[PDB]
Amino acid sequence: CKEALAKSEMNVNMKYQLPNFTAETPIQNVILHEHHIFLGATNYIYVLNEEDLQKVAEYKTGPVLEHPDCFPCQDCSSKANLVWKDNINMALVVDTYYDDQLISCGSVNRGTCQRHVFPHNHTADIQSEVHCIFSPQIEEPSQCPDCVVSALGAKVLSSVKDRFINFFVGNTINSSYFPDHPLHSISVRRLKETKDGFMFLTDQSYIDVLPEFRDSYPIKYVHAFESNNFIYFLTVQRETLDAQTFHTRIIRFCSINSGLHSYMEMPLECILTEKRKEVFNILQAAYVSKPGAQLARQIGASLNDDILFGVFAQSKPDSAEPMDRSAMCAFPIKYVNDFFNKIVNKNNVRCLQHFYGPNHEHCFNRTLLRNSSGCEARRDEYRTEFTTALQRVDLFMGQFSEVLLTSISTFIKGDLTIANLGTSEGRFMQVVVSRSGPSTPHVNFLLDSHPVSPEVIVEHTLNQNGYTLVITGKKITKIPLNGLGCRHFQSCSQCLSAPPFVQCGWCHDKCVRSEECLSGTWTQQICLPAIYKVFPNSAPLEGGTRLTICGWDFGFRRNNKFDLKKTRVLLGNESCTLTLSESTMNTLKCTVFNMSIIISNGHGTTQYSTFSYVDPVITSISPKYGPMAGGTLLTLTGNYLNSGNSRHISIGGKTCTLKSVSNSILECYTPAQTISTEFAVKLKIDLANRETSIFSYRE
Amino acid sequence: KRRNTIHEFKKSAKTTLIKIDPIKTKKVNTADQCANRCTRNKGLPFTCKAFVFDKARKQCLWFPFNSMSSGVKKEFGHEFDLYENKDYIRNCIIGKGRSYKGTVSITKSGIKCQPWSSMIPHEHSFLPSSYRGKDLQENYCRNPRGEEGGPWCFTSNPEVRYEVCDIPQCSEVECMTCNGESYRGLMDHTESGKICQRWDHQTPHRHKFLPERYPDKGFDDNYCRNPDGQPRPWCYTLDPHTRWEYCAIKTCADTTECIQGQGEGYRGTVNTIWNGIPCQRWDSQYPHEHDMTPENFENYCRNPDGSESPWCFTTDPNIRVGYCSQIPNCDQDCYRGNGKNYMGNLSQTRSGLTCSMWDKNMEDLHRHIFWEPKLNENYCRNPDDDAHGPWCYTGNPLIPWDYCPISRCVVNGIPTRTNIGWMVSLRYRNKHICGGSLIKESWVLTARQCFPSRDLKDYEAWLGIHDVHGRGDEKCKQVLNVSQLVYGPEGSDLVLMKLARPAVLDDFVSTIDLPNYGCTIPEKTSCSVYGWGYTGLINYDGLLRVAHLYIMGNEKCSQHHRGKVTLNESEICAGAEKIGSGPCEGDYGGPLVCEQHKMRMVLGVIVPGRGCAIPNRPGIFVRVAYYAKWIHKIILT
Repeated sequence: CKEALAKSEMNVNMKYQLPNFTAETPIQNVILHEHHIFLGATNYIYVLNEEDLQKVAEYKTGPVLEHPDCFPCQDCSSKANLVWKDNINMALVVDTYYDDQLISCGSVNRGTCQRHVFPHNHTADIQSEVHCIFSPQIEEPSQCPDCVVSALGAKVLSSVKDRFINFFVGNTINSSYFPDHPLHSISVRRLKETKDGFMFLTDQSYIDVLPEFRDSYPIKYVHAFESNNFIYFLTVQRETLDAQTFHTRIIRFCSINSGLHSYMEMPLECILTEKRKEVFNILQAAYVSKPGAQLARQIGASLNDDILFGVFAQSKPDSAEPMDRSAMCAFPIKYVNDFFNKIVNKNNVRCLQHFYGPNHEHCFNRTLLRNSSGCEARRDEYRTEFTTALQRVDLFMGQFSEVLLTSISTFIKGDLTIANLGTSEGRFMQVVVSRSGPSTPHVNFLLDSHPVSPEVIVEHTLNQNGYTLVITGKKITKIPLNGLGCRHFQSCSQCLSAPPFVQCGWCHDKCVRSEECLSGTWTQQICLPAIYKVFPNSAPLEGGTRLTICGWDFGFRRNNKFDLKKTRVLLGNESCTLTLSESTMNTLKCTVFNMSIIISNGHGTTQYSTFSYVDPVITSISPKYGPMAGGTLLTLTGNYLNSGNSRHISIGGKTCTLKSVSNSILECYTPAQTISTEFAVKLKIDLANRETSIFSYRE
Repeated sequence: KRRNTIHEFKKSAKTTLIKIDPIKTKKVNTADQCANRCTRNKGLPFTCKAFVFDKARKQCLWFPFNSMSSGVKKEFGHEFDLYENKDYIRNCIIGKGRSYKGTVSITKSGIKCQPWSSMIPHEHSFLPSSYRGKDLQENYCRNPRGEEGGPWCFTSNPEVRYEVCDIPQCSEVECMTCNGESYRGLMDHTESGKICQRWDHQTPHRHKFLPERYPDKGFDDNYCRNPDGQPRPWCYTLDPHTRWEYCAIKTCADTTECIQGQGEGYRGTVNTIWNGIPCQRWDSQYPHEHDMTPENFENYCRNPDGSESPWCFTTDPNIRVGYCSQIPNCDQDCYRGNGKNYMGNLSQTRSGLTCSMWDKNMEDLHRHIFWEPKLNENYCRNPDDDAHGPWCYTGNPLIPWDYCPISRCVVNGIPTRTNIGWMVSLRYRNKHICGGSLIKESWVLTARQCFPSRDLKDYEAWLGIHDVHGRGDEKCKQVLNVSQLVYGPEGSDLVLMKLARPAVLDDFVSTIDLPNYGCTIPEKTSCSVYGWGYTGLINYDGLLRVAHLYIMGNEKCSQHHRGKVTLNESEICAGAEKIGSGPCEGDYGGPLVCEQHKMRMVLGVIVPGRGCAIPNRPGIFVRVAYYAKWIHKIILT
């Protein structure tokens, strides 16, 4: 039996009270700074304590009244007419290069942002200072400089380059709203020292789709980061202007204050390939971090070589949504940089579809000096679109291929690395990552109905004090990365599979920390076999029948595998038969006066005192007379008739249809025979041949 | 019914045809429907040998002639696309060759074919009127009935009536290589005689390969390709029921340790994975059968499918694929500011140019400078022990030498009473942006952060003005184009401009002397800065505005920054007199000038950073003396 022992695996649901805070409105972004965590949520902003998990203060960008004549920060309080919209923060950043500043951004106010200051004595007040970054472009009102945040999609990266604050923003915008307000899909806003506006340094400082396709070609930006003086963007789009399919891409460009000079895009796919193929199209979340040492060997990198981890989900047929099927895939920065620079040949390179246009003179007769130029800024830049994609394999080998992962974060501990997966339902988990094999989730509990937001914050001071901040629906939670407990482990195998940093050990009854054994028998090296049930408990020393053994921890404890060859089963001196095909670490099969059974796995042994030496016997039948057609119930009696699995009761080679079998009474109906005389009945318990009282036919 | 036959046509991109001595256009949405019309019998009264469509035109036009027809002009028209009938191009036999249009009119016996219009010497020549659209030409032999024998014609020879023309099959010319992907030929027929559907189409198979998405692999109309690395090319079947079929082609006739690429072309006798588990041979399917076979292309770690790493099936049955990741793939100074200490194996410059011929380099260096009486030709090593790092001479006539990139360890403005010619107003887009300092008759310096553009035909220099655009003195203002700009050393963030023509000196305009290279500044030394830029006033009349500045050391700046900045010898700190006043936007590249005793001289350059003049907070400027020797070296040009 397998389901009867469902107590084997870790109890997937057990409730914990974590440091948590509830929001009145959905939360969009999160920022940590100086033991203060800032939460931009629907129309609101909050400040939260790092340890206390208490709202220090809050401020409202509440329900927004809009007037067509009204400008984003011009006074409009006296307006008695109008829309009643709601601002939500897609772009939130803390900057410290100039001063301790928060740049927040609302969705409705023409995508205009606001600036807030902190006093030194009190580094948490935000209502003290409010500052619109709203510079009237009297020079060229054709382009709105401070109109930055697109209401449809926004991804913002702030950085400090050449002693200026630079904002690389990728904005998804529909063609409908373009004439209302001119925006650019990808732009670089550089901060004025006066902190009152931005300047577009040149025309080539921005790149955006040609107007005709601004309805088609949906480009949604999902991540951005910086490495090796490059700004990378992970974003989804169609395969081509015609495909209507979807696939994600990496975008790199050189961060010169002027604008994007060397603009490259390359398509990324992650595939589950087996011997003698599932491709994940849509990226769900991403996170770049330093790798684990074992992972450093497994991927060929150093402890400082930065690796990007992406959650990829297969797209719906000609649609951007997934089928709730997700995987995690790793990409070293060195390999992707080299693929961009050297590996791809010349003729595969193409011109940008949405920017250049197929019927235009550049990619007619323009080429690249790929091998002889890298990040070089030339005024007649050539925007490139590689057609050769980069493929990688899921390191989990599809351990989550049936479920969707909504978010992901990573951290490391000694030689190993642990990923903080977030499930579409909101089932946060932590799992050790390794190419060795699938990893059991040492924590799997369900948090909330709402999905886990892609906004996730990690922190680990001193490699001792660690915790992650996770948003979900209207609640944020601080989950320490030091584990929660060892009690939930319900098998020695599961208990020992736990990472060393959580002190898990079987205390002869259940897994627990070392100090918590009253009995002092804490163990972390051996798995004593445990018997759940035996089917059945009676067999002769020669009688042989199918024997099912339900239990746990039968297999030899190896690092990942659990072998059955390193196990013996004995009926005292006699050894019970081993059927390794039907015998597992969980279940076993044998086919052989109360007696005990000793099962010795690769580490320990256990005795089961229920087996008995009996033999079925027969006393009488009823009745003795029956017609030619048969069909007569034989109230067969005896003892040990319920030992062993099966009984064959037949007369003249034709089965007496068995209706009921018990230890004391047996019943069968005779079939229609061919002669009418005095015959006996034959019983089989698969080895114990037994004859009974003769039964006479009539006609 | 309603059928499709463009799958039998060819296709060309961005082309159109014009016959000088000739054909009708109709508005049709689908060019495929037009091609079907052209094939469909009686559809066009003429013999539609080709078709042309333009999506922009949405116009459909058939040509009764091929591209091979004499007197036609090909025009490279992006919007127009050509669809040619491959039968005239086939020049071979498929099956019975029912629709054969070959321009062959000879028999195996070499007697000329009897014309199909003249019924002598044999009278079975009513077929030109019997069968419409079958394209039996004046004399060329066809298969009007699609008879199994092939193209047969009547002989003008009397004794023999008709004989089948010997015309080759199509498999004769199309050979095959083991890889298959390299092959790109003319077969468009599957192994069972089916025809490959249009790779541009999406019906009746909604496959994955998109020819524009995946170019470079011959994803043409219907010609067989090997995209998935099969031993043979295959194509999706025109039949909706048959998913895809292979293409029958006869075969053609007539290693290291380091890793190149991802191991595709690489072969290696090593077959041990990082786990150390070896791998079995390709013949031995043990433990679990592997699809790949040697006939498709030992027990080594190869890459038949061209994955990221070569993979060989581990002897362990549980692991299907193991990757030998231990393979190696074929793929700077500190505290030594003098390049003589390190032998830099670098033939490149910071700008990316290669070096020059070191013989003439040594000759010119010795002639120019005789500092001291070795190194290798064309390398990062330098003889002069330059503090800014190793460098190398360059062959560029404009610049003969460049550094080799190896890592080694006004707010509250008071207007000026008079005008000073040391300032240069950076004019781009016909307006001031930044301030520059005049060193020579043809040399200015400013900050690197004042150049949105890397070109020069847009910038402009305006000199000798007391106002923003010289609103006062139009009599003496001067305009000069920029001839060259040069970026400073690593982290210097300074640029040197030589103008299109040196400006003759005058009382107003002034060139400025340079600091002593080893000089140091005393604390609190008052100096002056000049600017046209932002001042915070309600109205900037554009007049030159002056401010006074005072030196402070690393400390008071650092506590004023509260540890924000860790200062360096490349930097000079100086702040105001506890009042709110300092450089801001529009003043970048402005000069800080000071005197030893009487002769005033530039010590600093206004650089953007850390806000505009926060009261009681000193500003940071470059050390001009940190580069004075380098400027003296570059002045040789």
